[PDB]
Amino acid sequence: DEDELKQKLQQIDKTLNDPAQGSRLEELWSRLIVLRGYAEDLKDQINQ
Amino acid sequence: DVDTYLSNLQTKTTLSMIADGLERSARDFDAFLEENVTLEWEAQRKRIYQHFG
Amino acid sequence: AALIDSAACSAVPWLGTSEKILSRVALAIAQAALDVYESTTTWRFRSELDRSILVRDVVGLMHKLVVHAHTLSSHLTSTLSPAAAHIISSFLTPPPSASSLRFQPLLGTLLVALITPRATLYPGQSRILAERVTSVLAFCTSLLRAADFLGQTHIPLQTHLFQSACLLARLPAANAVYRAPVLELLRALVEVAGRAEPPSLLGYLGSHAARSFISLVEGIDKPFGRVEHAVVTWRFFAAVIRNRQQWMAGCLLTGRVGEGSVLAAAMERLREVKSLDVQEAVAVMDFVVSAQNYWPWTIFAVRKEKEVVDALRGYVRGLKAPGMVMKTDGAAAAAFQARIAAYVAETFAMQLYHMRQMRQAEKFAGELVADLDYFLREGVMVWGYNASLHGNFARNFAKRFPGVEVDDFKRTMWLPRELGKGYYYALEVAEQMLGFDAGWGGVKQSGFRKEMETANLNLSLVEAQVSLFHAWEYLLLELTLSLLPKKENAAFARQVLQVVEQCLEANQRSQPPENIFVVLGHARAGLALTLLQRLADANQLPRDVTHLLALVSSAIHAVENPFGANDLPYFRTLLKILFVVLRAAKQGVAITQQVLTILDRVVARCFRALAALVHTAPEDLALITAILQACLSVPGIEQCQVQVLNIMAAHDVFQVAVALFS
Amino acid sequence: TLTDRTYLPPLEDCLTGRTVILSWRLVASALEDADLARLTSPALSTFLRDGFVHELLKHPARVFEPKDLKQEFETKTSSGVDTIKKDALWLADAVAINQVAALRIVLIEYQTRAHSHLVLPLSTQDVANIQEAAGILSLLNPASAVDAETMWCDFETEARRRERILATYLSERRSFTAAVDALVTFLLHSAPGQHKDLDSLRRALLKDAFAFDEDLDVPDRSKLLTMAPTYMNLVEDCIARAQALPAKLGESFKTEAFELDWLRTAITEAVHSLSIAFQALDLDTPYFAPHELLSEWFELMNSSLFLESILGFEVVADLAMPARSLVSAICLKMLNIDRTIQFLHDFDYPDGEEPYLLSSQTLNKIHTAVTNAVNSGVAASLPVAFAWSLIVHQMHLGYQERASPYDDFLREQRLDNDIAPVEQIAMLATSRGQVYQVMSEMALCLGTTHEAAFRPAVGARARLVFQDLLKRAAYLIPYQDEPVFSLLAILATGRQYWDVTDALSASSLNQVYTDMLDDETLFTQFTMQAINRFPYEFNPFSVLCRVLAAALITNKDKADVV
Amino acid sequence: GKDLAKMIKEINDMSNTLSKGSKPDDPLTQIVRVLNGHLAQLQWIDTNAAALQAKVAAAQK
Repeated sequence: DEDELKQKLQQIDKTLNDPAQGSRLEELWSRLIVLRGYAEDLKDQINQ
Repeated sequence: DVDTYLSNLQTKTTLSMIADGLERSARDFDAFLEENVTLEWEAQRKRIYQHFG
Repeated sequence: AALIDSAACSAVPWLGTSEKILSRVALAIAQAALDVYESTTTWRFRSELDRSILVRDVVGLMHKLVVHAHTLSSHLTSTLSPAAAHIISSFLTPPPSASSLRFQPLLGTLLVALITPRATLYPGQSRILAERVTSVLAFCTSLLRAADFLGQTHIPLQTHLFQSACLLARLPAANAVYRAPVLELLRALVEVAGRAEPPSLLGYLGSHAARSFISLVEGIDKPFGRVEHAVVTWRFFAAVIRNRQQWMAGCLLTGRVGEGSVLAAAMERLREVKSLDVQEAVAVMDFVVSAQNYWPWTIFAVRKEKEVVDALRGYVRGLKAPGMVMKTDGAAAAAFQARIAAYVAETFAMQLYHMRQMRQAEKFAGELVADLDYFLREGVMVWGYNASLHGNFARNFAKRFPGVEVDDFKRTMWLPRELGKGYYYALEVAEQMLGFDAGWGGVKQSGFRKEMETANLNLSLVEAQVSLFHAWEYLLLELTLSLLPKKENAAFARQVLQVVEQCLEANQRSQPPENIFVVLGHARAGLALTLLQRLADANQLPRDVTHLLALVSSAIHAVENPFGANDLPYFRTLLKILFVVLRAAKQGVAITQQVLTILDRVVARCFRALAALVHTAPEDLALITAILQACLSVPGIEQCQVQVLNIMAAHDVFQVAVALFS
Repeated sequence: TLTDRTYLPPLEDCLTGRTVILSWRLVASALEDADLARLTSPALSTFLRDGFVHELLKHPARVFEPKDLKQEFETKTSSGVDTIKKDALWLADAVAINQVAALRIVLIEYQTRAHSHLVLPLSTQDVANIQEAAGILSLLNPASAVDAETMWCDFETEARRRERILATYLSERRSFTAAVDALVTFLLHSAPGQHKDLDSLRRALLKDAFAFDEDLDVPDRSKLLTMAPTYMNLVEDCIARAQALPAKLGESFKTEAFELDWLRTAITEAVHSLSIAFQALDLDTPYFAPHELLSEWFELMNSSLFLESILGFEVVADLAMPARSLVSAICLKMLNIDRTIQFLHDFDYPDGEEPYLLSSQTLNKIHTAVTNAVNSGVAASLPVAFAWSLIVHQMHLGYQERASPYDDFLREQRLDNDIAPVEQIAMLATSRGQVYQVMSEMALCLGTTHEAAFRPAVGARARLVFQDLLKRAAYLIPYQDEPVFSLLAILATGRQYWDVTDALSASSLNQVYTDMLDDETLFTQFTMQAINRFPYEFNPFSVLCRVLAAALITNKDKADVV
Repeated sequence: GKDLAKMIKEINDMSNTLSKGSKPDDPLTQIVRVLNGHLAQLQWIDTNAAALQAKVAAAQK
């Protein structure tokens, strides 16, 4: 039954260890920081 | 201060938010013209009120 | 390759040829080169140097073919157009069965380069491998730019270019020479990933490998400190930050605030701009703006925590920045200084917007307004176009080259235009295209080369002036709201009035071309419109319309009267400008003779034109009505009513008014 | 007043990164590529213009001679420093280098950890991506590939860190040798028409280090001619380390890979020393070198078997072939067959320097060394042996006409009555054209084409000894196809058609070519005969015209010869 | 999960601070939050109820 275990493990491990899936988060973070800076600037501007 | 700034921040280019100043100006100009023409109608009526006596 | 290079010179020895013959030969050559490139992945050479030289040669040929097609958009690049087109269709959208046969050669080359051992001997093989790698990188960049152009939404080559960057991240470790080309390629891949979230690059690179690459590239050519590799790494950083990359951007900005991050060194370079090369300063400021607009919360925070070193240097740069720098020592540095000032103004405006959002922009704005001298000197005024020398050069080139025109050397927007001597005219190609006959070289470094360089420098200066225009427009727009209280009113009103006068004068003086730059019509009118709007809201005008309205009247007279033409925004903004001007005049005699021109020739003509066209219109008619209402309120009219009765009755406007009312 | 400030900046800069020390790798790269910007950079300019770096490059032995600099090491390491100091002390205890050099190497390795990590085998995900790209091309190693986690956890270990430190030490040694070699090359054979900044930097470096001023009618070559023994003595320590690894080094690190890396590094250092010596020698071509140095050099070569003991392995052939070629080149250079024959036939004193011809002990040493080399059965000694045989063949006749110091040699080893040994050696060398084939191979490895092992100028100046040997040997052995093909492979080197450019270079580089039209021996024997044997013997005349037209493009004085 | 949580927190911070940042102790963000809670709970109710409704169709054999 070990084969099935390592099969599942390999499947999920393969699903996790992907360039795109891992990259999406990193891209998202910066993609958030953009809005962070933009919002903070636009906020400071309309901070009256 | 920085905590709230990061909490209320949006992921978007900053040069686009400042641009909204143009839209806001285009939307304020209308009301400003309406105030011009109302203070003008007012002035006219006033001068007529000073013409009749 | 030599045949293609010779055909590239289509501006000329050639007895017995024709366009069709050269085109067919070039197409056959391209087909043969592509077949060789697809078949090289199966031969077995006695050594690797032979295959390396072959790959280098074919890649250089393909690169020279690709660049020559998009470098220009005139007929000069038509001889090799079927060939370049073929190579692009075969390297951008190949069939799914033979898609990997065209990509495996590049992968094998990258593998052989990333696992070649370092050796102090055999410099020939080393230089050959270096040139091969640089040619492959340039070819990848050219393919990426070609895909970005022509509107390609699905690029199947990007999937392979990601896994090639997976290797190019480690390739520089074997040779420092690859640091600039590799980065360039990456920049072009990122650009293609922008105008097309994209495939996560961290998934292909890896945490450890990505951190190592970042720690290797963060120092911009520290041991030597060159300008070329510096501008290259700053454009690379700006492109990586501008795109949706977020993990890499965070690791490059934070450094894992910033203590060893790129910004820690960018501040060290910004604090010495007074002596640093202006060429690199432009790229540093571009990187700063790219990190601010997308990641403001970090860059602005670090700059405020260290503003004592940046604000002082900015003020120093602003105070000692003359406006007319052409006359003094230096001709090409004018555009660089203008671009640096434009970027500095943009950064100041962005940080002021952020502070206003944080309600901490009062003191900073009050201290910065005293540094706008360079702006008052060389800001909204774009009259430094010097159309005289441009027209003279155009005539001299059309007289000596009847077939080839000056506009034929316009770039196709294939590569980001440099703010140098090649902004509009392609000098890198012209040097080898027009240097065959006497006249290009010239005695004492004269001729057409120097004039073309001066024209390109003037165009770059105009572009920098437009950038500074936009930056100062945003800055002043936000300052008008910031400086609402009753203080520093004198200098503020003086600056605003000077800006308005400069804009109105430039609107009359010689205009720039519409094919090179963007049409200025309606671009600089709303600026003065909102300025006068806010100044009227504050009611701090010196009622000096006696001279300010003359320029507006001249513009309205010499605008060709496009009341209902395509130039409707321009007409509307001019009408709003004259409305606010005559309203300011009303708040204030020698004014009636100067304002009766609009009541006699402007309002009546526009009203008649609108009534005739209406047989869009509603808003224009309402604006004209408001203009007339606000113009009839000037005190100088309550006595000249006699004089104006005849001009108002001559056009019989009441008849058409009652007709439209029916 | 020569400190190591610019050479070894404070540790605080190296750690914080405010100033990356200019390691020898970057200097070697900049000198090899001849980049204008890097060579004219402020950092490298100040580094090279310093007198400390000049004294160090003029005395490389002192850079690694065992000394006691404990005080300097403690003062530098005081005012992650604990690990750096520990690694520096461990390296100084293992290798005989000083503590300052060990600390500098450790700091350079610390600054270059990114490269050392990126040059490691890729992870499993990378291999998977490569396989997906591939759909020949099997240059991977998936059987040993591991994930990134286990690759990084093993990178931060102690054994791996020490191995990387030793590898970086060897790489920095090779980089220093290559950098000093390229610097001497650029300073002695500087090309014309270069940027003003390069010329100014060259003049400054010369006037500061060797007082070699071009505006002086007679520059001071003393400090430049004293660079031959400085490296001929260091070659001793190089071969000693090649034949025996450090004893204080731990046994766990002495693995097959480490032994191979050490051998390759020693071979590269020896080759660079030999090249620097050859350059310093050809700087003064007509005059002779001090016999006191050639004596010791020939004794060294006799003892070491022309480095055949360290090069005998089959895994260093790529580095042995060029090493043997450079050894033969420097031997023929210090031999000066041309000037030697001129002195033996003219009997006039050169006055530049005393030659070994006046010392019978040096002659005996050279003869016994050549005899041992020929008896050992080595090919590298073929051209040197042949040359020496020719010299003895001219000394015999010189004695027959006089039937003075050389007579002592001629009568010491029983070489007066019989001439059997040298004649048999020459016969064996000329049999099957083995000497000509090995000379052609050396020229290929010491040429200008992309197949050459050294820079174009290096090979251009190295072919001079072989050309002179063929010049003096041409009138002895008759005209024949083998010597002609040998000279063709030498002068042409087998380059391609697109290897011809109009790039103007120094006259020195063109010397090896113009000599064909300058000396009458190489003019009336090869060029005239090659022209006469046409189109019958087409290849010689054709290749000669090709090389002449490729080399005399800028030479307006000999542009219409072809 | 932890990093994702951090992200979400930061997004909330930026949105909340952007929409309002001169009175973080106010009753608006209060109503917003509580009202979001109610939305989520209502969604849960709806979905689960729908699931149970679906589960009954099985007994309709």
